[PDB]
Amino acid sequence: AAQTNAPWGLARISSTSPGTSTYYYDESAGQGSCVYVIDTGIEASHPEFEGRAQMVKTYYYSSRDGNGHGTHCAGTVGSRTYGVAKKTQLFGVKVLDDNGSGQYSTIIAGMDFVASDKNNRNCPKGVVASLSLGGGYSSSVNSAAARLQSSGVMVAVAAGNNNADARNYSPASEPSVCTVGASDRYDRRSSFSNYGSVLDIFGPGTDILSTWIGGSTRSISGTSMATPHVAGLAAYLMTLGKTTAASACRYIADTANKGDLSNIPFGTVNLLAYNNYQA
Repeated sequence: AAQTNAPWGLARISSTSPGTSTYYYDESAGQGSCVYVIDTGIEASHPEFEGRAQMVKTYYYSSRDGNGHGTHCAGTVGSRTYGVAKKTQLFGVKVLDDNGSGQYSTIIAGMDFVASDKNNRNCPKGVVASLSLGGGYSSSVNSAAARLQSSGVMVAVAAGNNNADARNYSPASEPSVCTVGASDRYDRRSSFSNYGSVLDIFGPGTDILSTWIGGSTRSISGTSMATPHVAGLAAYLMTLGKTTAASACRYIADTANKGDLSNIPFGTVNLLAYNNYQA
């Protein structure tokens, strides 16, 4: 399948070169997979989600996304126009308040929630979790992410936006999950992207158009935007049967575009997520 005039990041993940604008992908499109977006919520009523999104858990007075961040990330995973995996099922877990903030204890509870809640959902092709959040190093936060991964969920986490080594941030620094840095449309490391040996992969993160609250759209930047590209890619590849939740991060690294990014610090992987789709 071909989506013309796609957001640059979608085009990038199906291309061996920057500078194109059509997204190519197998029409299975992540059908039969599920992606949890652990964030500020999801505006599931947005036309872009087509009834495939739903809130399953909140730790606050509403499950509604009063911020936009979670809706934007969910859109990059799986919206019809802005999403990588256009037929996946999206499940929202609201661990962040409408200012985008959340306590680590709540975030940990949300991760353990997903590890159990997947047993209440129909995801025959597999389960992914997208975590566009983080703070300073916490062994307890890292352990929660490790448990979620161990339970059979492909965990993708943002590297962080400090232009610093991600070893000092959580859950970015957990070795067993997939830690995602950000790139721009010219294949440069995004100016704010964290780096370091703990990164597994880069995805598009600068000037990413996606869904927003109020049935709208906007373009914003962050490792929060790169992470759902990778989460959606994992769901798409799992639906194709090419990989599993336990092996998807390694598979994405195996099949990535290699050596094409600029300003990658010595010792950080130079790997850009790529779907390897041959139309």
